[PDB]
Amino acid sequence: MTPESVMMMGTEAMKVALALAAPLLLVALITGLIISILQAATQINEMTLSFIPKIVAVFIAIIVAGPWMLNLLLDYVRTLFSNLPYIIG
Amino acid sequence: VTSEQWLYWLHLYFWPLLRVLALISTAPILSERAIPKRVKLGLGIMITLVIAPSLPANDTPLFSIAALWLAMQQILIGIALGFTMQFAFAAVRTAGEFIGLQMGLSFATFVDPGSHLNMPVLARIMDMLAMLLFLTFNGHLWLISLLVDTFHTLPIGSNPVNSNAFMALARAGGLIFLNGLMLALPVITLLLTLNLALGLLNRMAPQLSIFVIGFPLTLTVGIMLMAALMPLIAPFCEHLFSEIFNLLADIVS
Amino acid sequence: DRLDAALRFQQEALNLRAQRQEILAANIANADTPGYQARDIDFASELKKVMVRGREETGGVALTLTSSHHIPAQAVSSPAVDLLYRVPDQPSLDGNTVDMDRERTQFADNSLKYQMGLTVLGSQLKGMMNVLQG
Amino acid sequence: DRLDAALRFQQEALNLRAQRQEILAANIANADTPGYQARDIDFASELKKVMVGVALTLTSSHHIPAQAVVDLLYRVPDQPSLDGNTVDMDRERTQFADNSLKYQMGLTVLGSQLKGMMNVLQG
Amino acid sequence: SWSLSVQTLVFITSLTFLPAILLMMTSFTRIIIVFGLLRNALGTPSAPPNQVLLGLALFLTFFIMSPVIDKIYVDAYQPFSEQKISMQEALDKGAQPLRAFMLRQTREADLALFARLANSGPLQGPEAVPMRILLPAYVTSELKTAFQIGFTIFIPFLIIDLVIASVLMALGMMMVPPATIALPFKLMLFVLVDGWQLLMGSLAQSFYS
Amino acid sequence: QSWSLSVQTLVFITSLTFLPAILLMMTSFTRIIIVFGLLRNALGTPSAPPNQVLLGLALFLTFFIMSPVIDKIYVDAYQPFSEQKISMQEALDKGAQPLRAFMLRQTREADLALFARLANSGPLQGPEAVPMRILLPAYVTSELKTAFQIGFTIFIPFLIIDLVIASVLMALGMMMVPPATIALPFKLMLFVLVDGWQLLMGSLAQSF
Amino acid sequence: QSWSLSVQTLVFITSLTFLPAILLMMTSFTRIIIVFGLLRNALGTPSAPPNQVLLGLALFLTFFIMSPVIDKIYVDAYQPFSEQKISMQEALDKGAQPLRAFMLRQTREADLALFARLANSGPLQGPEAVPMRILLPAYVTSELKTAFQIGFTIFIPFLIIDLVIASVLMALGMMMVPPATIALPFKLMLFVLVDGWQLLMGSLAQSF
Amino acid sequence: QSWSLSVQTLVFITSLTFLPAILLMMTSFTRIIIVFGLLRNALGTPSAPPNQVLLGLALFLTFFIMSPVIDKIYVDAYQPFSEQKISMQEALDKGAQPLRAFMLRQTREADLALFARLANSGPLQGPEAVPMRILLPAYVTSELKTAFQIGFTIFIPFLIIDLVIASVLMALGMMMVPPATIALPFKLMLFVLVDGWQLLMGSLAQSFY
Amino acid sequence: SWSLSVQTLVFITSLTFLPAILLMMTSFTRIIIVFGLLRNALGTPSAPPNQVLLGLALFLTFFIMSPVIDKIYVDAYQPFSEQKISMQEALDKGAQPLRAFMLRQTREADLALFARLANSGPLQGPEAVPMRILLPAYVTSELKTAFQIGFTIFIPFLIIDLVIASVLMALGMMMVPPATIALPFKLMLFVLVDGWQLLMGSLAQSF
Amino acid sequence: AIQGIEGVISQLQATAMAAVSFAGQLHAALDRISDRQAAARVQAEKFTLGEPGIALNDVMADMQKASVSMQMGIQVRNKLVAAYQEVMSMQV
Amino acid sequence: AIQGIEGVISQLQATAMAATVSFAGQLHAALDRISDRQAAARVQAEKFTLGEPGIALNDVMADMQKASVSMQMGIQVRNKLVAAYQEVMSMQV
Amino acid sequence: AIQGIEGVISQLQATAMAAGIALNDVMADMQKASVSMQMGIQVRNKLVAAYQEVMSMQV
Repeated sequence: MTPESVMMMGTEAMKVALALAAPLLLVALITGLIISILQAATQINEMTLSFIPKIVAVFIAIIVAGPWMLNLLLDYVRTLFSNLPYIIG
Repeated sequence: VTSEQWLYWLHLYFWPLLRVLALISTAPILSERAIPKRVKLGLGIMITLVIAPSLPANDTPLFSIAALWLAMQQILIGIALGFTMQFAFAAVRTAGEFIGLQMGLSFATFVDPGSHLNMPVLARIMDMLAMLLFLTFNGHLWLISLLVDTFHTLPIGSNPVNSNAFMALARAGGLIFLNGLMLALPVITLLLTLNLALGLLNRMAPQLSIFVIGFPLTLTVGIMLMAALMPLIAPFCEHLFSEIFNLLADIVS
Repeated sequence: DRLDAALRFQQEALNLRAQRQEILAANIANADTPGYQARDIDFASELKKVMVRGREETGGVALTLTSSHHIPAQAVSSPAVDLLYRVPDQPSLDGNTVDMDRERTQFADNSLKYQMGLTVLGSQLKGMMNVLQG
Repeated sequence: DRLDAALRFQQEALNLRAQRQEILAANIANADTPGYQARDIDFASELKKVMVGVALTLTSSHHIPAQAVVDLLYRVPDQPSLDGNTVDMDRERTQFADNSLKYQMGLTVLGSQLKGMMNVLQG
Repeated sequence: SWSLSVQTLVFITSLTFLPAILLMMTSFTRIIIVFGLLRNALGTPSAPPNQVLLGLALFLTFFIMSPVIDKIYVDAYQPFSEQKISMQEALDKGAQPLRAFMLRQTREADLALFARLANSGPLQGPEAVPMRILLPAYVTSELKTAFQIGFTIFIPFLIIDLVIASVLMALGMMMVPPATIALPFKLMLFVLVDGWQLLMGSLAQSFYS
Repeated sequence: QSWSLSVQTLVFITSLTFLPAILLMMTSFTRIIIVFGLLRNALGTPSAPPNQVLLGLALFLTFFIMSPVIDKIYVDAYQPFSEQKISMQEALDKGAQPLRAFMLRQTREADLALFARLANSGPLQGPEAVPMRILLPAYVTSELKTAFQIGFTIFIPFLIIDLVIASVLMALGMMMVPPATIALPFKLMLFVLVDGWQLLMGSLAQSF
Repeated sequence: QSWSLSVQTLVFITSLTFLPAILLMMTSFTRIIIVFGLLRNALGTPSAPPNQVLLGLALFLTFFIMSPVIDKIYVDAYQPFSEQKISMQEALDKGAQPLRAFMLRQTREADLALFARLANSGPLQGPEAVPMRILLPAYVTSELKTAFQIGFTIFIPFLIIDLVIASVLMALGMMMVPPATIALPFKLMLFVLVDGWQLLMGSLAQSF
Repeated sequence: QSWSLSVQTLVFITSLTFLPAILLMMTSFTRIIIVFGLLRNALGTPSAPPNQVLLGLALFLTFFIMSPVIDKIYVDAYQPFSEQKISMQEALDKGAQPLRAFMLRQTREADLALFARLANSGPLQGPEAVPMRILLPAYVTSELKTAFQIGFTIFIPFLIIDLVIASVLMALGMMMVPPATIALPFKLMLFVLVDGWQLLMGSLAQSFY
Repeated sequence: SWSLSVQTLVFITSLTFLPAILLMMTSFTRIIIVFGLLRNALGTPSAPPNQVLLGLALFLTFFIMSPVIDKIYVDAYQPFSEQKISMQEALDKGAQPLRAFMLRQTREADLALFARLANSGPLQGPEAVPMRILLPAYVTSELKTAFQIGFTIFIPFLIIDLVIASVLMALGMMMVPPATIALPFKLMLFVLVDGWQLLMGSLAQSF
Repeated sequence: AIQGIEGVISQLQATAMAAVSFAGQLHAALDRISDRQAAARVQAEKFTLGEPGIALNDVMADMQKASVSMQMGIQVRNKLVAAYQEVMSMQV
Repeated sequence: AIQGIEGVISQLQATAMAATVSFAGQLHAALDRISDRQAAARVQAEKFTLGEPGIALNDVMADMQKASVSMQMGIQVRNKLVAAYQEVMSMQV
Repeated sequence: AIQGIEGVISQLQATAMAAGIALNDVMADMQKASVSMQMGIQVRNKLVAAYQEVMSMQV
């Protein structure tokens, strides 16, 4: 009820969002950086060949860590809906 | 006996109802479409039932241009109060949308302005957070109390009016921008530095950077930055509400 | 103001019809009382008079009731109409001029004219709800 | 039912008036019977008695429900007849006319009450 | 007591205000506001059709207001029907359990504000609060509680859209709408975590707590 | 014991007011209409088939699905009531049985358990002890959940097409094009080459 | 057997109530309306022709297409009824046949089989005896499928134009130039030059 | 032969409902608003003047365009109606002729031929004998085609500006600069200096002649 | 003076056209278009909500109509009570200040075009322009004025965007999009100079 | 209640320091109409009882007046309900 | 029934242990009250037409009018309830 | 009032510059009040509809 509780609500929610999005974004960033440094080493420059492995890497990311995200988000929503009638004002 | 003078009761219960309902239809949270219309009408009716008997009853007939002037006055007062209150949420929405646009979340606006493709999701997040904070600080009760109080300052009866006062509400349009800049400032600046950092990377081997490495990094950095910046809005939320409230108190009179 | 002024003529005519019928009923009630001159009012002149200057009463004063336990009481009250005497038709030994044919003809005529006033006023009020309704 | 309590008094008065009407007409019809005593009822006392029962209990469907199933005062004679008949024409004719009038009045009152209860509901 | 005609007239007239009692004196407002907000959240403004949500809200309100209705019936309707309590006293007797139910769920701040707006004297205990103060205080408290519940409801459905947009933006697909992708995932979430049982139980507890 | 004919007429003509409510809450109309709206959202165009056509088609589908229940009601309640062999109340009680069975067969256990918890129900026992006022909201909740389960998996192929087209377009280089604009004709092609309408009706019917 | 006059006018007014449903689910209005909406979406102009203009055009096209069926109904059914030659029941039965034939001409056998199998209808010998309750949903489904086919096919030339302009812009290095702004005037020019409106209406009429 | 007063009132009030349909399918309005719907797209601002401003401006322009037709209808048909020298049926027959001529002069022959063939009409001796059922949809079709022609022609100078600005931006190596935002103010410049609105309305009015 | 019921009918009917009066007769279109163009200038099409812009334009319109409202009050509101003039002579007398304002804000070319569109040859004087010719001409003049003000607003933001892009290109960066960098600088320039208050002051001065 | 009497003395102290409604009017009108009807009914029952002094003229006139008062109450209720329905129909 | 007697003994056990309003039940009770009032008046008219002694015409008419008043009560309550339900169900969430 | 007499003299300066209850009454005032209330409701509805049409704009 108190504004401290509200702002905590937003923080924990958006940290959950950060945890959900961090693996995919970080995998894409690492793949892009690796392809870019390889291009710099080989002196190859086409703006389209960096887009190819990124999709494959990010799609594999759901294969490997997808169940973890799905279990984390469901637990968050379940706990939020269960604690809903105790943060009422 | 068995009089029950109806015109007296109607004139006593009408104009306060007009002002209360005019505030209701525009005041934030009390004007959200999710409330059924009958609930809003009943709240206005009950508030008027509580308030009106204490006020001096007016005797101007409903079939006169004076009644039209009175109705216009009540509508103006109600919409002015509600809109001045709404300005703070407008400012919060502006700050959130700008943080989100510096995230690169909606890049299609820079190339196709107003092209039916825009999602200010951060703006919505902080808008609903601001609504929750406003609910916590009981701002709506204050709004109702000030709606009641503006009578003593400005009675139902037609009273003369001023000018630059309207400018004040219009000049409040500056606040939406001015306060929005500060909220952002605590994050956009660092994001700016990040973009500057990306520039240093592009000053190296040409191409092979930006649109491939900049976007995910800046998205994650914006996310964690403003996630850490979330505790900061609440003092600024109270500052915004106080600014709107004392501006209203000073200018309505 | 405008609506009050537009409906004021027929309303006042209907009130005067009611008072005239009260007077005629009083004449009919006292039809066998010895020494009672029949009373009646000139409807048109009194209607114009009430039109120009608002309705007034002889007395109609009453005890004031500031508290909630004061006993309410009102003294005699009557309209400000001029009660004129009807010309008798034929003499009578008891000494009343209430001729029953005249009384019952005026009663029926006043009845129909009051119903006419009700019809006109109701038509006007519907003629207005028709506009307002939407 | 509350509706019965409102209309109980007038219904009982109407029924008592009908019964006393029958008794008075029986007195008129038997005027010539030698040895016949003129009988009547005291309307007020009997109305008190009627205004001032246990349906047997039905356990199932086959069980049969309970099956349902005034005091006459002699008139004081006025003239002594030789055949023992105490019926007086004038007294009972006046009583008969009065009872007819009161029966009509009771019908009027009961109809007015029912019509009021109706116009309350109509709409 | 009143005549039977007057009692019938009053009963028929009072039968008119049933929607007003349902909306301004009952648990209906919070449930309907929460349902509207949730429908706004999932991105399907016409999904459970208004009639389906209205029927569900009516059944929920009937299940929630059961003890109050029972107390009214045992204390007011039963003596009135048995000609033990007059018609003008059954209303006063039955307005008390509803008043108590409205009080418990109301808030001090609203009560203080509407005690000040009426220029009434000090209210040392809750037993001195009339209905003219409790009615709008209860209404405002219910509105605020419903909006709080809906606004904490809204957060996950916007979180999903945020992460969807960020993931789409990582790969450079800047011209893909995020709402169209997020809607099936929001439906999947609301299916997985017992979307309705948890919400139903949370609302019911929110009343009985 | 039987009601008077005036009472029967009053009750019969009053009950017709709940016909839309019965059709929506108690029958298969809700699930079909929700699935159709979700499919319209998934097609990429929000109002291609007018609401009127979808509503009529959903009504016909609901009638065809519920025809066995209607036949059972007619055999059990309508026919023996119209021949003046049973009373109105007993006819309604007898006719509530096949509809109760239909509602139970599609009811989630958790929904029924929760709504029995909220109604203070204690020793329930046989599946034939659930009252109508408890069974109905549980059926509505189960129908909403099932409709959402169907919709979110109806969404899948169109998301696949959208993602494939966007990925191909951006990887090829044309990143300034709107992928949805090019994708909509392909969504229509997929829907017409699979026989999406016929297969969707088959799936909706076989969901019961 | 002939209905009394009051029953006849009750039936007439109740049937007049169902007019939009008959127009949408028994005539060619739905297919034309769907194709018009898809075409409007295809030009990149979501609100250029107002809805009322397109609705009026679809209504007039439907009237012209259904003129032979209306003439058959008038000559065979309505005219004898208006001259008191036949009753209302047999007039309606005779008027059903031409409309039924028209709807059967434009339905797909697979959808008819689906709705027959779903409704548990017994084997039906030939098209002569197919209930209207079976034919109407099948005809609606076939109309939906045909409308989607026509719209998807229509979507092709504008897709060609968009792709060619996007490629021309991209091969010049113009990386941040959106192709919609350049494509919309050329879409309008293409539709104007081929006499698009009259050609598309003629194609819709010829398909019926 | 004249209709009764009740039937005349019924027909008049019933025909009053078709006012938007008559305005769209029989007057100039369809060509105007559609062009506006495209012009706001050419300027790069879909917001543009508000929708109601454009609609009312189109309404005023339509009234000015149909002033001669309205005057001819008022003189030939409605004046004898008010002065009792004609019936309602004859007035309806006579007043439509100037409007039919106005519709025919802007009707392309191909569309008219298409709708004849589609109605299986017999050999029409001359324009004067063309049925309204054939003239109405053909007029609407020709109206749509003409509006699209005008809109595409309007789309030209703004395309010129966009192409020039994009070429200038790319020739300087400023490849990452979106030219739409830069070229929008110059489109506003072009519409202001040339007096775009007045010129466009004059062109539309002259086009109808 | 005609019937009271007809007066009520006419009054409630004329109440419907209130958005038409606000848009076509007052200046509301000008402020709303200026706000839309300014929002398009900063690069954020949803930063202030449409509701807030509409309300700000409404308040600005109320102030800038306050002199005309006062003239209406003097010529129509007051004498309608003293009954020196009423009904006809007054409604038109009260509308006269609107005519003066719209003549002031209307260009001559639009009026000339709309006159030759109505074959009104003998329109010689400038205070007897009919409403049918005055209204659409006034609306077109307002559109032109709003577009000019929008371009004037556009100039500094376009300059800032161009400067940012030029410095990015000169510094060696060829891939960094200049919009992301230039957006916060656009905002800090807009706030620091206090763009909003001067904009409203100029709009009030713009009449 | 003991606390209720405490509250009464508190309100008396409030009055010391300091030194009807539409629903009330409607309740008063209903009570007046019901009292008139009950008086007419009681007089009618007394006349039917046979008690001396009660005249049929007065009974019939009082029943007439009671009927008129009931009809007045019915009309007031009808209008009042119509006005309430009109107010609740207002769109906010 | 055997199961019916099982249910009887179960309800007896319930009474032993013991030693809930219903709107549908209340409506059923009210409809029963109206229907038995009408049936009682009808049967009284039946017996009075058949000529059975003990039945009075005024009682017949009074009972018929009482039944009419009861049915009007029911009709008005039906109207109010249906109007309230329709207005509640015509609302949008 | 003293201020009331001030207002009277002000209006004089302005002139210088310029140079029991029956059913009949109960029902009539009852109807007049109903009419005035309906008029107020309709006028407010028109004003609210105009305001919502203005605010539902698109800028």
